[PDB]
Amino acid sequence: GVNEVPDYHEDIHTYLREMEVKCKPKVGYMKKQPDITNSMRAILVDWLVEVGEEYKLQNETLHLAVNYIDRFLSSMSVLRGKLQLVGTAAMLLASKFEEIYPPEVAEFVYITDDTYTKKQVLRMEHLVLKVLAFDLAAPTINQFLTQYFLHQQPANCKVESLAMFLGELSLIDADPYLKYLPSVIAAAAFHLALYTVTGQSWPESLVQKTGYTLETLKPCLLDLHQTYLRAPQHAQQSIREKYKNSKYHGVSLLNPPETLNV
Amino acid sequence: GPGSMENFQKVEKIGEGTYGVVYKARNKLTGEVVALKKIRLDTETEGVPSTAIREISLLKELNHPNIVKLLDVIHTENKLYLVFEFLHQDLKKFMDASALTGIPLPLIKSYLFQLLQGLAFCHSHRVLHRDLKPQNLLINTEGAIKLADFGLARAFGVPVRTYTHEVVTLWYRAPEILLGCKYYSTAVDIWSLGCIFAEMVTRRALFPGDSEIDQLFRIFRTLGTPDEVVWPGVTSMPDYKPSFPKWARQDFSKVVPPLDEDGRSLLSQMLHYDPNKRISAKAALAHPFFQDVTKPVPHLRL
Ligand SMILES: O=C(O)Cn1cc(Br)cn1
Ligand SMILES: O=C(O)Cn1cc(Br)cn1
Ligand SMILES: O=C(O)Cn1cc(Br)cn1
Repeated sequence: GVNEVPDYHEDIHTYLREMEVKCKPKVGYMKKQPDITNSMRAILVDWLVEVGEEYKLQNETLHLAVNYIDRFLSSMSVLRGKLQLVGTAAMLLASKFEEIYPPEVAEFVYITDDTYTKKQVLRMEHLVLKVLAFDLAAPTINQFLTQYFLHQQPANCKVESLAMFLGELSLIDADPYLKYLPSVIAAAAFHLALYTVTGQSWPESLVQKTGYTLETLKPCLLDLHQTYLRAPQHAQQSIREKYKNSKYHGVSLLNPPETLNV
Repeated sequence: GPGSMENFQKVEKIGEGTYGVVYKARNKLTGEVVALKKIRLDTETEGVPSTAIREISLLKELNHPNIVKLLDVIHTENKLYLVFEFLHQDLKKFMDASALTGIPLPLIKSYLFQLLQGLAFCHSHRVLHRDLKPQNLLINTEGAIKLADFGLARAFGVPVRTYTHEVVTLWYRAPEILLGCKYYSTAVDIWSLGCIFAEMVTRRALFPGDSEIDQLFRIFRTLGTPDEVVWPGVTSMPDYKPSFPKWARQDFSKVVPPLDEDGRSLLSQMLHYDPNKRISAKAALAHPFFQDVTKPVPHLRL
């Protein structure tokens, strides 16, 4: 009913599709970063996963923060010793946007272990706002996933949680995931989860809404299935830890398929 | 964005709030009259307030003739200036100063129709207002009315998640919020407009309560106390109590006697208990109540 906004879900879907293109980070940004690497960014995002878990933040807050960070690092060149400061301010901003009860600035100062002062966090907050021109209502993977979930017949909480898990893994690795739009990663995540859990595939009804097909989603799906397979080996493990929790139905303990039969 | 403080001349103070003061101002180069909302960030050792981050981030993307336009944001180290389209009056002051013998039925229809346009536009863009009351509806000299004050607005996901419970000025606050439901959606803004519609007819608030429990009671005494038949799930809601008095529903002819069949029909659909059956802004635009509205749609400005 009204909680799924029957009279507006299409308008919103269409609007998120337009916006995700406007809010897109530059795919090639990292090579043009003299002093930071995908590896450093993976470390950062993994830390933000932990921070999110520590203060019991929404997963939306996490996705928003990563969006702000990637857009920020698309125009602004950052020394390795300041990357965490950008990340911290991103999390603050996202928290203030998305959270009912955002953590205090002092808590954000505390999680950095006195690397940075309160003044530096607040000044960077200002800088980030300047750089994004206050454009903070960004489409995220989650905003697409939650819509796709409405097409499950019937709903499976293991499918939903597994999809969330996969989408979150995607945030860690700028290569390859900077090149896919949130709506595409969400589409891959959803299909992979559904296949993993129930054996079923990306439904016809979602083709009618997204225009996306297994064909169109195949590049991303191949990347995502690799990420799923190698996830126990990744240097970064915070997402896997988080998704062992009962809250997310222990989905990080499910076994990936060996094949997609695509 | 375009501006700086040097190009504005202050004319007078026009309001205040949490953030601080609002001034009527004049662009000295273009001639444009604006409202300048000042936010103080120096007194704020919590950084930029979330209320302002939401107001700005959401208003940037809501260009619509029935939504007050955010023209610019001037971001000093020390201060934050929101430059808004200027509108001379709000609906509360109009109804309190010029509408003492009443608001004529043509002008009500026009206003409600425009409000519904603006709201439908918000909902179409993943945005709940969560604070619709007469004070927050600005009218200009051309007869346009526009949604203002997005300080309490929020970008929503589909389906919605649990959001803030302290939302909506009590007189305008939907039963689902009063009953502590885990989820609320676009129907809460429709409720508010329902209340406002009634208010425009009578020049008095429909449910003027002094407490949350009083607000519920006043609602129930008007629309009848809800049960499982009228509103499935009601009696399981967190702050629903079996002890609630069971008042009978009264005919809408008695709720707002001056209203006609079409108006009463619309009002009842705006004030339906079950949020799932409450009319959407999008659907309401086509209600027969509006068959005779004549006003050229206002123009979206730059
Ligand atoms: O320690 C460093 O300067 C490198 N580094 C920063 C982050 Br955040 C992750 N790696
Ligand atoms: O884990 C911590 O408390 C310190 N840390 C910051 C980054 Br980025 C990665 N690790
Ligand atoms: O805010 C200031 O001190 C400068 N200023 C005010 C007006 Br109104 C226009 N410019």
